[PDB]
Amino acid sequence: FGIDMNTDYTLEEVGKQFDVTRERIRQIEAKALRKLRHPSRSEVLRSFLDD
Amino acid sequence: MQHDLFEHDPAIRQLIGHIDNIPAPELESRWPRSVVDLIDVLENELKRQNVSNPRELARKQAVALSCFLGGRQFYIPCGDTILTALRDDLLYCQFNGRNMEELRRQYRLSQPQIYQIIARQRKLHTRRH
Amino acid sequence: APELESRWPRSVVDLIDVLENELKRQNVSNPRELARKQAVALSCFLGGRQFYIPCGDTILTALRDDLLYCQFNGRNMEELRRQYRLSQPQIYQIIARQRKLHTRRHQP
Amino acid sequence: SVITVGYLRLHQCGLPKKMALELFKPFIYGKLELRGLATTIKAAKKMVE
Amino acid sequence: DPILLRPVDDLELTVRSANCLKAEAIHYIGDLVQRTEVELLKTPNSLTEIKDVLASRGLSLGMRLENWPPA
Repeated sequence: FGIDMNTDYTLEEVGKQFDVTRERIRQIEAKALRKLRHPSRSEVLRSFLDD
Repeated sequence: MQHDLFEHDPAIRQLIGHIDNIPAPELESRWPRSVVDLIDVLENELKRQNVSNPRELARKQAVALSCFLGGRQFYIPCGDTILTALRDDLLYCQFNGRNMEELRRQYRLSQPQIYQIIARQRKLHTRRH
Repeated sequence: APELESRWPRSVVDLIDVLENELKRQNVSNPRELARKQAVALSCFLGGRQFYIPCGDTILTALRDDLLYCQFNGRNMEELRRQYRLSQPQIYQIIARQRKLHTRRHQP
Repeated sequence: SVITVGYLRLHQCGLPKKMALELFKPFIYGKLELRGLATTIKAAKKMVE
Repeated sequence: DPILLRPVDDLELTVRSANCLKAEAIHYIGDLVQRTEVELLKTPNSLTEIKDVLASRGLSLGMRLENWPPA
């Protein structure tokens, strides 16, 4: 997502760095997206949906 | 009349009505982690609806969810489809077989689409019993 | 047609009713609306991902197990074995486990 | 605002309560965040609204 | 007495005695301390491990208690 960097890196761009695996990195992404959606760390983040 | 899923198998139904005598934290300890992620998520919407006993009620949905789709391979879509599905279901129910034109104004969907919707939920409303 | 349904949202529909029959059985106000919003949370929670749902009564064991310990009265070890079709080893195991469980309850 | 008379002490002025929340509004935002009453500053804006 | 109100679960007793006592549906300590030794021996499987724990907990069978149970 390009946090704290001049640009974001696409799936190909991040593949050449760690692993050329597409589905693997995509499912680690989905892992993070659920882990953020749990109502144990999402309580504060839920207050920003109004904006 | 108690006409629904737990009617077919009261044994599962009575188990659902037996969780009240067991408090939550010990019972969730024996449960797989995944349903623990479900229950609090089901809890999260519940207090937003200001319904009583969020912990007690949320357990009841989780067990029933595991009851049916236990043994079944289940897929989930996401995005605009869900409220499309939600709109489809309301259209099917509002559809009394006499207000199709009313739905044609309520949902404003092409005639072949309405039949597809009507037909599709009909299949969904036949396999349960 | 089955492959067409493979990505079909039909599963979503199948669920509102799964929620209905317990909510209607538990007798809460307004089944349909409660269950649809109830589903939307799952959709956002679980969108586009592999999920193992505990299958084939595994949860129902825990509830079958709790009632059985309640009806275990010390000399009916045969009675609840017929009525659950379970066996001596199963009965003994569940008994000892729930006994420790309650002992943790009565004891601090 | 218009000026009216005061019982007041020499070092005090009567400030309307309706004006006070508007003038100090960032101060209430910060203090209310510090008390942990609202998760985010926008929530605090909702509360002061 | 702070023990008559506590259930049978506070004995840490043997599994044989635990199974034997609950066959008659005993829930509090007071009804154990109420019955004497000359009727509880009819239950199969017990006579060698109640007196020691009772003495360790400062209790003994055969004594009389009124207003029991106090609910």
